[PDB]
Amino acid sequence: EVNSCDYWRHCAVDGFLCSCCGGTTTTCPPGSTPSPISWIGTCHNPHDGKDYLISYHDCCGKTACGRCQCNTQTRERPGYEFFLHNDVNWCMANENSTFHCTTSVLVGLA
Amino acid sequence: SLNPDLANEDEVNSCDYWRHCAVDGFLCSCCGGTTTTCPPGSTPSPISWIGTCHNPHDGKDYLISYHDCCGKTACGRCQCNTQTRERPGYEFFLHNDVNWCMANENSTFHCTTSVLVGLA
Amino acid sequence: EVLTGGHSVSAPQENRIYVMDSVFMHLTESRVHVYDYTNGKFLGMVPTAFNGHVQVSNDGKKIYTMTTYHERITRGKRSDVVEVWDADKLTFEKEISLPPKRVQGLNYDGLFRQTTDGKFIVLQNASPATSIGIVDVAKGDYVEDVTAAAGCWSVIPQPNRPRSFMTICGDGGLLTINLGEDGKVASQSRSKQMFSVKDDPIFIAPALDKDKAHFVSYYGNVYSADFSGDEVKVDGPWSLLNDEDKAKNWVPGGYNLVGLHRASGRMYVFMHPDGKEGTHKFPAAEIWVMDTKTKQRVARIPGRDALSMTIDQQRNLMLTLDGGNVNVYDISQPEPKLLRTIEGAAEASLQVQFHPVGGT
Amino acid sequence: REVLTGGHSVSAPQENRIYVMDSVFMHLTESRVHVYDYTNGKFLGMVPTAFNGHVQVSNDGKKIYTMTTYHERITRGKRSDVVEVWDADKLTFEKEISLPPKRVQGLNYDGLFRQTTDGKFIVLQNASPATSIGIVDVAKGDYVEDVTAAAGCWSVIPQPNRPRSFMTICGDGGLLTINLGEDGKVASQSRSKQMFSVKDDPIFIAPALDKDKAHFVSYYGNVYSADFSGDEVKVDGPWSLLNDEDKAKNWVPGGYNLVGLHRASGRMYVFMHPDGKEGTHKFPAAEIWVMDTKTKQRVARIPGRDALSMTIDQQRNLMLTLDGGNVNVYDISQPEPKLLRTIEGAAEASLQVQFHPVGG
Ligand SMILES: *[NH2+]CCc1ccccc1
Ligand SMILES: *[NH2+]CCc1ccccc1
Repeated sequence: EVNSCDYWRHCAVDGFLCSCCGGTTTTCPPGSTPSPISWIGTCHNPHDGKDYLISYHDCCGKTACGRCQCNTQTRERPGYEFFLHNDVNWCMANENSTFHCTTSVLVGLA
Repeated sequence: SLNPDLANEDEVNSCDYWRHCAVDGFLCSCCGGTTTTCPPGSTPSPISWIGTCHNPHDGKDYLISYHDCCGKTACGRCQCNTQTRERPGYEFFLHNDVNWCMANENSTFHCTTSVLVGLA
Repeated sequence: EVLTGGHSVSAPQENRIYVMDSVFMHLTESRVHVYDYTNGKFLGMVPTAFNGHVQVSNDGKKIYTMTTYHERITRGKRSDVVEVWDADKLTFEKEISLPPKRVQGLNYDGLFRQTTDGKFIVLQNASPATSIGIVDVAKGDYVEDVTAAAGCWSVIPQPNRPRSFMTICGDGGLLTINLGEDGKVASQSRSKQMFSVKDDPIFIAPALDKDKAHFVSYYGNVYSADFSGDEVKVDGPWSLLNDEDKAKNWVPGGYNLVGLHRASGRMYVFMHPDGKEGTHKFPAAEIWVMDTKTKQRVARIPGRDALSMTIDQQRNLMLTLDGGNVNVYDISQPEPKLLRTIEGAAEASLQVQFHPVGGT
Repeated sequence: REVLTGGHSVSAPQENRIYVMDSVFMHLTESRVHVYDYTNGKFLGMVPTAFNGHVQVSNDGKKIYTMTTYHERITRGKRSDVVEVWDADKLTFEKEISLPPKRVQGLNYDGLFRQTTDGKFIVLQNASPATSIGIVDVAKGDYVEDVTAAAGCWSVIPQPNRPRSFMTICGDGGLLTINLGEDGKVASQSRSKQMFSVKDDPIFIAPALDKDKAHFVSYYGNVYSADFSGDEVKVDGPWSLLNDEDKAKNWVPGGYNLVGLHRASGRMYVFMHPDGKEGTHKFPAAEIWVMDTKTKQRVARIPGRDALSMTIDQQRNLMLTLDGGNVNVYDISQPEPKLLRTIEGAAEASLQVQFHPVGG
């Protein structure tokens, strides 16, 4: 269920799900580095009916994972609202900017 | 039969074209070059694997030099993996599982071709 | 026979198009594929490393790329660069060093542009703080950051001025920057608010005329910025949609999703039905053709799941691109006519561009 | 709240891990090793290997070694050929070892990148295009020897019954044995008598390797052997894999890493296809044949699933096969292999899969 693009948390993921790449939803695959910056989504939880803020951190410094590619765009906005925008590499500020996979980190209720 | 530039492109761009009989890679004639010209901005290899191919049109055997073009990333088009008379690395210059761009200024493999040398 | 190099592209410049293949699956080996649009022939390519961007010089002589290298790809020192390539030989000529913050992202036109006079390349930076970088092409130098554009995004050149451009800002207005002959900011101005960022966000892709630009919104509205005079005058919204359109929830979607045929004033836009939150990047069910003067739709044709387009003013053509295949349309009349499809032009491209012809 | 963390180790035990070397030939500058759990098909992680990487795991199971080529600007600039040492559990880079710029660039046959039985030295094939064998001292992180005696030979076959000995196949159809000293420099060497006719019955380079002997198959379905139970290698053959019925349908071997030996039983595994003729030596397997090397007779045959390469795990009695993209897991504890599972989409273009070592 977590490895599907329809999983409720993944509502603004543009990239490969880290949970398909040897990591988990909140852990980078071995040898890839978390981004200190991310785009943010607001996603609806179909179980408790509540909306939650999700931080879409990338894992960086390894070449593309290639598995579980998602391109979901719920509440995504262009680069003039930069931290809601997912057509940029949120690995951009890492020591190595190569994009590996994307995580879906639960921050809290909206 | 001996002049690919005069033939139908679809014929020369095919892996069953008679002179492509030990090609491992992307045919340069599908990559913006021709059978005997590297695509723009890619460099011929000074070395190659070699071998003979039979020409069914004129019934003769010909020596072919399988040069690569180098220094650009993979062309990706018209991939062939034909192995007529190809031999392992202990007969090194008949071997096509190595990158014949290996001694170029930039060894990145772009495409391959089949240069007619003469009668076998 | 003897294998030779040093050859030029086989078809003339006026036949050429540039398909920017991100190769997202292997994004470190992105490249530009050069095709002949008249017959679908592959003509050559330019390698562009990690997430390349590409444009052609306004004078048609050179190809400009923007990319990122590291000493060992996935580790080691970062080098962000503009490269200058010869258009006919598809050979590398010059590297221009950038600060290590060039935008890494999908290939929207407005991230990597040039002034109308072609003297400066104008590019988007993100560190993730945003600024606009200016490169002096002749000198081969990075001039400096336009930090006034912090909080804004993308570059819309003004085709009626030699070295002016606009950017879309978080306040829903446009910032205009005018460069001096050295590439530094000579003056700037901010428009009034054009669109509501919260209530009617626009797509960044302009439908660009000589002295104005049109933009479409997530909800099918149209906005404009007229820069014929001293200051940018903004207007909108007007709707792309009639009652029947609204009833089926038709909205735009795509990436480089609009174009303008300047001579006629026709605007081309990718659209799809059953619009709702999250559908703004859906492939086109249709292409709509709007008369921007009368504000009416004058044609609608099948979208072929296209996501990006580009227009050639000089030959009256439109290209569309679905990620892998390029469709060639004749747009000399209100209804576009499909000429051919070039299959397999890319593995993952959201941008195609013509080789410039004319344009002075 | 949640926090994204790094620094994690591979989630499955070493004993579950396999290494699929993905050349990604379509984009060969972004080759990589994919790490999988063979017990359930789960993807565990990966190691980037730039242009045409090669890979092996240290005999002690603690480290992954890669061999690759970089350039300063990928398609231009200075070349660096390297061996890298990576941690096996963290899949992190630890050390680069500089090589002379002549490491073999080619498809991933096992014998191009090997190590001594004691694990102290990496033994790699060079081609400039003149051939030699390079020796890397793992502890010192240095290239320490260049075996020019191996000119005109190809590939490395370690001797499992000696600490720092290996053989290579030479253009005379014999084998050159190299015994390294504890410094990694050649301590002694010997040359066998001719084993096979290079012209009349070429062998595949891939050994079916026992503790004290190696078997090789030929283009025409014959088997040759090299016995290294003593200091001088004794060579023999051919015997045919084929009976009369087999000959009537022109069965021959085909593939890349196409053979394997189960040491406890003496069973040799070979990919075979019918209708063999000149040019079919790299055809996918129609069948896998299981040969009793003691009796020199086939004992079983099963569907080949279009496989090209294989590897054997002695201690768990497993065989993996690989068709370029998918990995099949077989139990070979009994003479008939039993298919346990297929891992689909393990690679885009792989001709090599390897188990994590458990022997030490
Ligand atoms: N989370 C976004 C992944 C991405 C990487 C590179 C470019 C665009 C997007
Ligand atoms: N003709 C070249 C074949 C080849 C290229 C690169 C790598 C392996 C093989």
